[PDB]
Amino acid sequence: QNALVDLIRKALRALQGPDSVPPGVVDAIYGALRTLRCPAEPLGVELHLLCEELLEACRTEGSPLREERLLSCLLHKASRGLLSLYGHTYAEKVTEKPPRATASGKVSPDHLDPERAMLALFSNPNPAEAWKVAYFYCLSNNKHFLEQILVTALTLLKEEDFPNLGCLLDREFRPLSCLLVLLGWTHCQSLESAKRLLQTLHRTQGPGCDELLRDACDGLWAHLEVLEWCIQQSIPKRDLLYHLHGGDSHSVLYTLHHLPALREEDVLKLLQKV
Amino acid sequence: NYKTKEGWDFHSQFILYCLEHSLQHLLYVYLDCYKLSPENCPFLEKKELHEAHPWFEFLVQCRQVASNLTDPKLIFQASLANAQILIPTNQASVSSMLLEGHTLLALATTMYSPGGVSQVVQNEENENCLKKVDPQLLKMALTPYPKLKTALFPQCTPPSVLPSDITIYHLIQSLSPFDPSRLFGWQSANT
Repeated sequence: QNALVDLIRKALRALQGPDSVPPGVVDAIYGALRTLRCPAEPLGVELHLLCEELLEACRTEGSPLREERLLSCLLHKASRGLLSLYGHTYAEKVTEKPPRATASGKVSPDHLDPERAMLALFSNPNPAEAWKVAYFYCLSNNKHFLEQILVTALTLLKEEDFPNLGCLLDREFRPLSCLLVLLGWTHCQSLESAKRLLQTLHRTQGPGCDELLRDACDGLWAHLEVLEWCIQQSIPKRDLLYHLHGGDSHSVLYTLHHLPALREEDVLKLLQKV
Repeated sequence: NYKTKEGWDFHSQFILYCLEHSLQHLLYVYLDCYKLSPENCPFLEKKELHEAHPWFEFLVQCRQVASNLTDPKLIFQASLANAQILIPTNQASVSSMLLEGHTLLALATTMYSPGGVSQVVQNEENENCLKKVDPQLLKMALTPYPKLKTALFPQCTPPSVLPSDITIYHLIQSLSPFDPSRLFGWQSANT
């Protein structure tokens, strides 16, 4: 069975290029492979190797092999477990060519983080392919979509990356962009970045988001306008961000005192806004 | 021109044996060969088998939501199936990770699901069992979520004033020698 497996393995591995397949890669390679009981249970690297071969082969075309016709004519006693091994190593091959950026060929996936592949899957135009990738990753890589997605979302939220969040959440996560922004907000230091995060995520999290979240984005923009009014009326970025991150306890009066002949009109307008 | 007395088919048995082979994407290829759908096959929705073969329920929800994942309904069904497959709880959902502390997956599942986040913020009477969670386990287990906790649920404080982090002497001290601490000790507001 191992030698007939290898006969198929030759016929295929040789078909793996552009050479014309002679007679047998269309009937004799198939017969030799059918003679292979490379079975289930703990086996050598050959079983999973040929399993991935047929599967990642089903990820190809042009010559006469795949996991597809393989499954067609390869249902036997010593094969369903090898099929499961093919599932594991096939999740491996599809992650191997991970979400294919044919348009974006400049990005090198030699040492790339999972964020790029995950975002490409989310914003992919193939919910069938996207769902297949997610299910395979869960089954044979132990990764729920939600947990990894939310961890990466908090990670991106701490840094306030507006437009990319608006783009990737537009795949499915428009509802929770404002919530992610709120979770990461206490980890922010620049007013422009905060406004950008609210606009391209929290405002991008529009009607699909919770009313409280978009309301918080609006109140935050209003407070930012009031603070700009005060800053025009009047800078320690340390004290500013200390008040901002601590605004929950830091009273507005606390922050302002922390900041006679000045513009009582400007502060009066800032207060009358409230 | 084939049939039985019992009622199975070599294709009925074919899908059943693919389950006996525990196939999801290969079973999905076979389903496309039959061009399968969210509920077009009444015999593929065995809740006992769906959870028990959590992979099979994941594949069925995959067909349903690859047909339509944008909808909160079909997408919510797919997310619940994914939680059942991943979280091994007999009742595995957003709540399973929530009570355990993993409120991240909880919010991710609750963004577009029955009841809703603001509804949970207000109303907890939604008879849908998937719209509830163990309260204290998740709550104390939501420790790394101060900002999230503040944003999600308004604080049900009484009519008494909340913390006022500026004092009369204090805010006055912004005028340098005009810090009212040097006198007026009988007034606490000038703290």
